Amino acid sequence: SPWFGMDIGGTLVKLSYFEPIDITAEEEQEEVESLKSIRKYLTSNVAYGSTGIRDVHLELKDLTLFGRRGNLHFIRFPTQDLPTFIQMGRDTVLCATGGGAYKFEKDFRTIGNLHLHKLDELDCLVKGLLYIDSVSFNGQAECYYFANASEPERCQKMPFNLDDPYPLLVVNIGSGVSILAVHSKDNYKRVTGTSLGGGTFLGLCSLLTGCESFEEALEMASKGDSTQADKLVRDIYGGDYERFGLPGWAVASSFGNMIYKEKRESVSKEDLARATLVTITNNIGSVARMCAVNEKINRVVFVGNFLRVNTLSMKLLAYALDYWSKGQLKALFLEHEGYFGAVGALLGLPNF
Amino acid sequence: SPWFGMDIGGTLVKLSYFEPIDITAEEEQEEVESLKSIRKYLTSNVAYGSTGIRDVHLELKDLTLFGRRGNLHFIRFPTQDLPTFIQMGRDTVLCATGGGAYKFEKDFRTIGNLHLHKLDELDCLVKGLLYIDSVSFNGQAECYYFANASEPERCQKMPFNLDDPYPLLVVNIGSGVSILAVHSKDNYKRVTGTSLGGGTFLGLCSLLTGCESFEEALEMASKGDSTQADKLVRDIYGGDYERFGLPGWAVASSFGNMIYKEKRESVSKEDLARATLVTITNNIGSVARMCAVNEKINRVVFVGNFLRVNTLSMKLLAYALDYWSKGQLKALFLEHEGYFGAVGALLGLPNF
Ligand SMILES: Nc1ncnc2c1ncn2[C@@H]1O[C@H](COP(=O)(O)OP(=O)(O)NP(=O)(O)O)[C@@H](O)[C@H]1O
Ligand SMILES: Nc1ncnc2c1ncn2[C@@H]1O[C@H](COP(=O)(O)OP(=O)(O)NP(=O)(O)O)[C@@H](O)[C@H]1O
Ligand SMILES: O=C(Cc1ccc(C2CC2)cc1)N1CCN(c2ccc(Cl)nn2)CC1
Ligand SMILES: O=C(Cc1ccc(C2CC2)cc1)N1CCN(c2ccc(Cl)nn2)CC1
Ligand SMILES: [Mg+2]
Ligand SMILES: [Mg+2]
Repeated sequence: SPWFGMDIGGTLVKLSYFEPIDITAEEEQEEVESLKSIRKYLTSNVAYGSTGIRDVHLELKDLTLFGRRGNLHFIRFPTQDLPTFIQMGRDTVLCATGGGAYKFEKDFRTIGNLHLHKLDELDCLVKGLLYIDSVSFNGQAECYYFANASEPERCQKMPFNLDDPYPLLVVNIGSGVSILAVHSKDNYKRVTGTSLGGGTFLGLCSLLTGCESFEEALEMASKGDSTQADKLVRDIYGGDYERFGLPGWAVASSFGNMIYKEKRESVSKEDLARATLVTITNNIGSVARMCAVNEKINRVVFVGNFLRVNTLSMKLLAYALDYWSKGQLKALFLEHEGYFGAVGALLGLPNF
Repeated sequence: SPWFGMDIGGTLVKLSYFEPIDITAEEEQEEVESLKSIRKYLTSNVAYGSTGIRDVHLELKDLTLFGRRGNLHFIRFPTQDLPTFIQMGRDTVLCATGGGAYKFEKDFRTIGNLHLHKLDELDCLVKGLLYIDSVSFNGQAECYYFANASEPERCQKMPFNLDDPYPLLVVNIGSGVSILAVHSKDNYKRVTGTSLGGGTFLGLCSLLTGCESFEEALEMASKGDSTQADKLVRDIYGGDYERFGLPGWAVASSFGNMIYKEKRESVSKEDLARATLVTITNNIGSVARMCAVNEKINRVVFVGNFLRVNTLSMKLLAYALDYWSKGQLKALFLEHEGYFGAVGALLGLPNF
């Protein structure tokens, strides 16, 4: 049986697959052809069907897992296409997490003799995150931050050490947002969540601009000016609000300039995509900051796929967390950010 | 000189006017005709021009202020129309607060010999709130809550006593949101704010539905079903998320169902207005709850004009605060909610 871990989210399915590379001569003979076919299918293709993608750059090579050497692969596809995944599977012990492990439990059992083991979405996140950081990203740091995020001429990606990783505030930006406080390897809690997450960005963007993909939404946002839609402190005060240390450039009301018909008529779709991204990102950062202060944690790590190929939101989070916390909180990021649940599910395999 | 207090916000101008009713015989003779004309204009009309409105139901009658008996009147108009207000004024000591006291300072001084005194937007809010509650709403309570907000068959407006009003968390929902912690009559701080406020509701609603007024937006929202646009916990899990006590009906991703083209094509403008209102209101409630927990305050009062003629958002806030705090926080509301800054400005008059 192949070694998979699967995180079925509200939007994306994430799959971690361990490919053994220490296959001896006798082991190759005893391989059933269907097992050889899936290993060849998975390792010889980087696109699967029309919507599956292997993130080749994330591969962990020559990892020792469960006493065997192999490569750890990272694969994703839309949850909407899980039926075709299951159908392909019908013509193994599956550790699965995420809400879809429950929602589609009966669907997975249409695969004969398949054993589905459901694991909690946030236990898997914690164990997966701690594992990937512990084994490193092929010798490089898994964790990074943006040094000197206040000054754009100096702001640059730099590695960050998590060898004593506690305590830690984990902000999981998926369809929505879950916020976790991790005090030890076995002591963590979901502090709260917010429903203004990646699905809000993509859903509002699609309604406002007609964009057809996450990447197109980000491409529109990179070209826009959010201040065409947003009402700033200086639009209300004429400048800074000195008394409470609010700079004139801070957003006082997101989309607040859209109450005027003449401004709605001159705003571009790119401006609206950027205002949607800025609105969602700032709100996540603000909620993360309040939770950090309440939990007495100064290390805030952001994960989930809202931030994949999304440097605008990462830099916005880095700069805002540092600015609004007066330098007391650090925004941290991880290279394998969308995949920790799928990895943690895979790690549950010896328990079955 | 007439006794005004004025709060010039990003969206609305709020004006409090004290009409003396103990005008003696000699005092009437010494009245300059222009002063008589403005008192008659203000008291004989409830609509001023095309956009000014006197909120007659809020009037405080037979109030003793600055040693005189009179009626306190509450008037509002869009900040966009302040030029016509100033122009009417050109063809007095003005205590003014809000951002527009700074932004339009030079405009007010086009009125000959007028003395403009700027006062801080949040000092005025605190002093105005404490004053109105102290004098009562013509003998009725100024403060109210929704009793038994968990059960709709029982949920009803009930008076609430603020005679020892400290400590208090004040949530000012205007264009944006300011959150204040009030520890004493002279000890208060702005804890934080959020830019997802009333202007976001109105701006997004206008973009999404084409509505032309705040009231039309609320009317559309009353007819919609936000779950057509929002992705719920049960859409992701198939039911409750038991492990972390998340009910199936909770919103996991606001507008998160709008990532699917077929759902964007079947959603109604009413559904989108309701999803906008629900999204903004829940986020305000969530931010208010985190601040309350951090400040160790269990009384949360919501003010600002986002909640005027907006019972949907008030009940949503009442129910959500009680549910998510497991009954530890009470949502409180005030009858004069949009006007406390304007009242507090008026109260600054003896200092000049
Ligand atoms: N190719 C993509 N397709 C869709 N969304 C994408 C894509 N790439 C990035 N995203 C973003 O990533 C978000 C989903 O992130 P993800 O961490 O996979 O959440 P999820 O697990 O599917 N949902 P959840 O059930 O709340 O945990 C989307 O809302 C988008 O903002
Ligand atoms: N007639 C109205 N016109 C416009 N907005 C209205 C109206 N009635 C209610 N509102 C709502 O009330 C909000 C403005 O509330 P208000 O408390 O007056 O803020 P403000 O003081 O003008 N802005 P701010 O500078 O942030 O304090 C708007 O964003 C709407 O959501
Ligand atoms: O966590 C969430 C939302 C959510 C996010 C992600 C997921 C992922 C796991 C699938 C689920 C749910 N919420 C709890 C707190 N909320 C409020 C609302 C009002 C008040 Cl006053 N307070 N809190 C908002 C809802
Ligand atoms: O108060 C505000 C917004 C605001 C609201 C109302 C007004 C009224 C007075 C005119 C002004 C400003 N903000 C401070 C905290 N913000 C963040 C952002 C990111 C992070 Cl990480 N943290 N905090 C958001 C902005
Ligand atoms: Mg997820
Ligand atoms: Mg205001």
